[PDB]
Amino acid sequence: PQFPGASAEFIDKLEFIQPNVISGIPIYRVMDRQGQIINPSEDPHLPKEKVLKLYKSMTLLNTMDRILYESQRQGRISFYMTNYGEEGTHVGSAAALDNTDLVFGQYREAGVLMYRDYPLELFMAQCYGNISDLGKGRQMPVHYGCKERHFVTISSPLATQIPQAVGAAYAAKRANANRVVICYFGEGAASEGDAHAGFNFAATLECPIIFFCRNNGYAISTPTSEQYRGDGIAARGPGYGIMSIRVDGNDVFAVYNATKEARRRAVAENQPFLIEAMTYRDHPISRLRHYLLSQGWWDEEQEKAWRKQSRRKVMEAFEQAERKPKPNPNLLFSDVYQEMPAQLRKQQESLARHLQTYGEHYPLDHFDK
Amino acid sequence: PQFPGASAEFIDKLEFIQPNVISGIPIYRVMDRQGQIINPSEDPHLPKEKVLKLYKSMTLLNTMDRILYESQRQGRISFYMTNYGEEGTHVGSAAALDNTDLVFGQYREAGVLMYRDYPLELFMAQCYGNISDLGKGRQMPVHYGCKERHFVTISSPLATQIPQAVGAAYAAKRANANRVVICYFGEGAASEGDAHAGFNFAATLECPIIFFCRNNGYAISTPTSEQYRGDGIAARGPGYGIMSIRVDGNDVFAVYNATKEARRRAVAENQPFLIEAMTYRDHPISRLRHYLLSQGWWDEEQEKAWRKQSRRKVMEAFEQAERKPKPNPNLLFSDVYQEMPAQLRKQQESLARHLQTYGEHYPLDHFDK
Amino acid sequence: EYGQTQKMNLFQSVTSALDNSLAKDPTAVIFGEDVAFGGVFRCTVGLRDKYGKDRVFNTPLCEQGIVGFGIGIAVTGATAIAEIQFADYIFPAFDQIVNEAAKYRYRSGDLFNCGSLTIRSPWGCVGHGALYHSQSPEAFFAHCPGIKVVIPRSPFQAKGLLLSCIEDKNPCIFFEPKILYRAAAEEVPIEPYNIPLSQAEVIQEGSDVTLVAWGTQVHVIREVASMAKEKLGVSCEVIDLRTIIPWDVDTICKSVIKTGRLLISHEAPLTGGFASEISSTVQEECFLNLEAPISRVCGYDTPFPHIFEPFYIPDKWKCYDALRKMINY
Amino acid sequence: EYGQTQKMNLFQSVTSALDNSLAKDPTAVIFGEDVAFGGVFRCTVGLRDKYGKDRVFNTPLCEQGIVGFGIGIAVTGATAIAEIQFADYIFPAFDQIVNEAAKYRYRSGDLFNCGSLTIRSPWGCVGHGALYHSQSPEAFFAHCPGIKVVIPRSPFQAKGLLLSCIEDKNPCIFFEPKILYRAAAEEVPIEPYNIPLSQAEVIQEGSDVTLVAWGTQVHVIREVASMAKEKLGVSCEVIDLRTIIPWDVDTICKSVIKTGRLLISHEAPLTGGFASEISSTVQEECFLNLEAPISRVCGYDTPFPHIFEPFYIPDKWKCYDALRKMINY
Ligand SMILES: Cc1ncc(C[n+]2csc(CCOP(=O)(O)OP(=O)(O)O)c2C)c(N)n1
Ligand SMILES: Cc1ncc(C[n+]2csc(CCOP(=O)(O)OP(=O)(O)O)c2C)c(N)n1
Ligand SMILES: [Cl-]
Ligand SMILES: [Cl-]
Ligand SMILES: [K+]
Ligand SMILES: [K+]
Ligand SMILES: [K+]
Ligand SMILES: [K+]
Ligand SMILES: [Mn+2]
Ligand SMILES: [Mn+2]
Repeated sequence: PQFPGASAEFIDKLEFIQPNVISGIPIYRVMDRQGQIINPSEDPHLPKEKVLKLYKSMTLLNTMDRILYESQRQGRISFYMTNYGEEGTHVGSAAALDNTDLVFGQYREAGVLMYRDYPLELFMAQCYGNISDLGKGRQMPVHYGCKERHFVTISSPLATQIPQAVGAAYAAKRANANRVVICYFGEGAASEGDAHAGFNFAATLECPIIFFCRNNGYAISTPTSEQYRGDGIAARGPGYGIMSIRVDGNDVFAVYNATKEARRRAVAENQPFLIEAMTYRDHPISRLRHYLLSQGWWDEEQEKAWRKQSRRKVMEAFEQAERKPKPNPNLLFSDVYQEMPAQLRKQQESLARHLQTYGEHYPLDHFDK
Repeated sequence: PQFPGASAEFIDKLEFIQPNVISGIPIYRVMDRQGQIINPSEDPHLPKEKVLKLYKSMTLLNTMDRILYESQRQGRISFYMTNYGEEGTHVGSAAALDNTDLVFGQYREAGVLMYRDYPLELFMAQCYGNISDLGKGRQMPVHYGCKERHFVTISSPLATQIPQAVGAAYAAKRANANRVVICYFGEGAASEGDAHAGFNFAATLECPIIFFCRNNGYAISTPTSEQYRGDGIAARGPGYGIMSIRVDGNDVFAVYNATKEARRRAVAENQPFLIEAMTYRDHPISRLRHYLLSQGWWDEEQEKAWRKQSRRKVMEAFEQAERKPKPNPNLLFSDVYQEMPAQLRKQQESLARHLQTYGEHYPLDHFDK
Repeated sequence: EYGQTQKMNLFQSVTSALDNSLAKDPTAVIFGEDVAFGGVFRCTVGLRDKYGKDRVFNTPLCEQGIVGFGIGIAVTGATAIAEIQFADYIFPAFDQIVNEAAKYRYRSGDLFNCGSLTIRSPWGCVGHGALYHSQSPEAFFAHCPGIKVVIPRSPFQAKGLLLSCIEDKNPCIFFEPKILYRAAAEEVPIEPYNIPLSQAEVIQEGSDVTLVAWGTQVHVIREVASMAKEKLGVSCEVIDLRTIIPWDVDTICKSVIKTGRLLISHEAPLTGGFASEISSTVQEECFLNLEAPISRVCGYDTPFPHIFEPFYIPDKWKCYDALRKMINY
Repeated sequence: EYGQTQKMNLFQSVTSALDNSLAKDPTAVIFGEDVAFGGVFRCTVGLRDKYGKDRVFNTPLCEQGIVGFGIGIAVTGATAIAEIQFADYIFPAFDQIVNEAAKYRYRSGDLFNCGSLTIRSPWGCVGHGALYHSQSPEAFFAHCPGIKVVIPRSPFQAKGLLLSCIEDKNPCIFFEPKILYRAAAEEVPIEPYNIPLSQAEVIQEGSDVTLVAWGTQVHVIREVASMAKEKLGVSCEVIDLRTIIPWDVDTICKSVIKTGRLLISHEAPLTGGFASEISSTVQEECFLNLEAPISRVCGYDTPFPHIFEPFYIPDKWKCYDALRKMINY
């Protein structure tokens, strides 16, 4: 054949290509449910200090989740999304990145910030919309962002960050300084048109990007049987020319290994990689705790002491976040554009005049002045 | 593994899945470039009358293309898109459909209408926007549609018809009357978000639809190397759980066989099929002419006579289309909604008043009154 | 008036409209994200069990797909009732709504249409929805000939307007004010009834000023009327616009000819908001009757904030203050 | 004034702006459908050869992708100049423009932004473009705080406004009137220069009536002014708005305070068109000066037709007739 669109032989018999969904792309695992290394050649032999950091980051996230989830049930904060089941995918992948690699994500990625030492005060400040929030209290809770830790502010519309992350990776390639971009999304979000845009652009424009899909079998009430009919998200990658792998998201070491290798090759080759990590909507924290015990790197006393210390640190941040004022109401008008248009300043002045007269009817009490 | 998102074994070694692009999905062919059947078990043994209809439909389309392309060069019509290289994909696939199967397409699908006996007068009427146009002269040329022949009016935005065709197929499934939908698009249009929407919805909602992608290696100036990096469009189908095949679009019999089988199985099974037909931006008409000659079903005299007859029929329709008036200018206001809102009628009355006073400045001359 | 009623909140009234539709129209189907288990705001509870999984079903998470798919169902003549989970997430479908659905009938010379499509979607602020749970996108759609945009103010209004949208032979967007879903109930007829599209409702007659709004904001202006009567002795005519396009120009102009003053209010931002269309039209038709400039009391020209919501919304005090100034002009 | 000039048509002026940008800003890249060979309207001819395939390159055929990708480039601080091949095909990107680009800076508290994004796209009618080659989508974007929307009337204006958009620290949509691409040339400085955003231009002073338009429609109103002077002895002040948002309220209001009459014209449909925003604002600020109702002479509320275009557009006779009536009010 001489067709520019594809490289292929002729065939003289009619045969449809059948998807292999029953025995799909296999699930990479490094340690079993008892925390035992299955294949010694795959063990990353991470040092004790690093592995303890993985463990303490996951558990501290879980401690914070418990407390803020209760806070939401009481109406103290307006909204919350937990990280349960996703602690391993996020802490294991973050540990495989360079500190300056740029992260795009959505609602399940707080562990990446936790691994990057994002202060508990600032997670709290965003959920309370208080004066310490660098986001100025403008977005709903858990819409985190940090310029200093290269974690692009989350937005609620699903999958919009996917083609954006590809553009930032293209820009990085041109800047030539050995940086990758990672982009997280769920298997529901992968149904969006913007996923097809980002996967294809990353391949044709040769971008150093890791796409990290978390597949937990559900998008709200929708099981994956109603979400797609191919072999999950990993089987889509090769159709776009993207190197792809599936991993056990309850295994921090399998997540770490795949992310480390994808990062190495993405940067060297300027080509995208897709990791689909399977999780549940057999927990990553339990599995890693079993591993620590086998190495002699943890025990019940240390576990007790860290449970106590971590609860104390979260409660200290929590109480302080609740007692801080909210930002000045003037801040509802800045940053719409970089400058403030004169007509927008006129609207700001109109609010200031309004509050002078009718202020008793507004909660001016816990807003900064 | 126990993950709801995929059915797969564990693997204990890190291995990325590599796309096979160098030896892609093979290209199904029934007859060679000399019109010879390659594998007798694949020959559809279509009767003489039907095969002559395929040939005469392709050539009549080509005759019309030549004339209307010249008409466009002269500014007699405002725009034209030819069917060169696409005559076989369209006439071969149309012949494999039932007459009532619903067709969605875009700019290369006039052969489907030609095979369905769409009058030359009506192709012309649409390109001239004259009084005979059932589209009332409102769309640019080659934006054909026919309710009587189940060919949904074309629209200029690429790929929008793809998820629509899936919705019409779902509705057909519920109506239970053994009908398929076919949806045509180019390999450029397949990059749109709406392609990812339609392929996925058709699989998860189990719709009796044939997706027919024409891959000619280019979308305007863009070669496929800049369009995608996987193994064309056919390799995408299995990722969505869609049965997929690639065919030689210069071979009407390979197109026909694949379309016939996809239709049979789509209707029986309520499942989508994807056909990617490879074409050039070794011609379908030449190849079929060679076949006719081998059967003793055509010769030079018949070829000459049909060239003459077909030119005469196209020129008769052409001259009549040019001499018809355009529709009444009032028709610019109807069908915006089914009824005309009173405010819209007010705008119609304002135009009528305007033309009463300033009519000398408008081409009222070749518009119906 | 309409047979037996029962108390229903706005989500229950939407379920009642949908139930009535599926019962009387065998073609009708309902689909979108998470509709099968009853929806994230409970609007489809019980409908799958009652009518079947082929008629009430979940789609993949893809708004451009949801609208495209709905248009295709409607092209065959079947009634297609699509859900978009929040109006904030309608934008991925903007091309399918504006370039396709709105233009389908016109561009085909009426050979094809998608008149049997309705797109329903939660709308408007909710106290803490911030940028993407709060939006009021009706002015974006108002500039698109060929669609209708309809917004109810209460459970009774919602069921009659939604049944009208489902039955109307044109693609309709029906925006459900989400802050009302579990607000107060009212009596709603159990059997089907219709409220006409493109028809405003004068809910209180008045002589000094006309107030226009839609959705939850109707209740704000109703309270503003009460404040103006008590504090200023000013008589307000309160109008619910109900249909954004095609809108009821005549009812609004008749009111303003009588009162000589108009205040329009909406949650959506001022600039390019639908108040600008009403104001410009009323000025054109009622110029010589205008005692004062037409006032627009709208959201600010910012995205919709989280912590600042109480300061952002065009509340009763903002409306009242503007009204006081207009009365004094 | 601005150094050496040469005659340029509007497409050539766009190439000049782009060339100047790439020469002085090493971060800048240009991308979209078919831009590498020079573009379907020749606006990028020669730029790939001059600046490199990594800087002027084709994307896949996916508008939502083009805008998303551009936003990501801009998040890193690099200048991203995206093309959308016709403004009619901007709608697939509406969610990325409205929910993402416009809100990027606000929602992050200025931790991130995409200020270095410009989206350029051919715009406006062209004689035979029908529904999908003709559209003027500016009113859809006008209702979105956080983007700027800019439309030039000529080659000189296009290069200075486009350079301003590329350099402005906010995401900009620049609409190029395609019917002007190969229309008359004028002298255009070869070196970079800027024309300010959010600034209207009074191109002819007048005393009796203010006329406002943008794009090709500026030329229509310029001719209307000439017709009104000759046929009616009426003196028209002709204003090119240039930036749709944020718009220059002050220049328009100053003019209307002087003249007491305003006629606004645009190709886009009347209902929800940007004339409604200008009219409502001017009415609010210039109420006591208004001698006559503000007139809007716009496209009809239909999709944009093929064969009927001569009857659809708000041409000089439609504008003149409206003006005659307003002068006589
Ligand atoms: C465009 C858009 N549509 C719908 C939603 C509503 N929504 C918020 S989360 C969610 C499910 C997402 O599922 P998935 O991507 O699988 O992530 P998971 O919640 O399982 O981690 C939905 C539909 C949204 N935020 N954006
Ligand atoms: C949404 C949208 N974007 C861009 C265009 C402009 N356009 C008209 S045809 C075309 C190329 C289409 O290529 P392909 O789908 O491969 O079909 P082919 O022309 O090769 O048959 C483009 C970009 C369009 N019509 N719609
Ligand atoms: Cl959400
Ligand atoms: Cl086109
Ligand atoms: K997002
Ligand atoms: K189309
Ligand atoms: K309807
Ligand atoms: K900019
Ligand atoms: Mn999920
Ligand atoms: Mn092509």
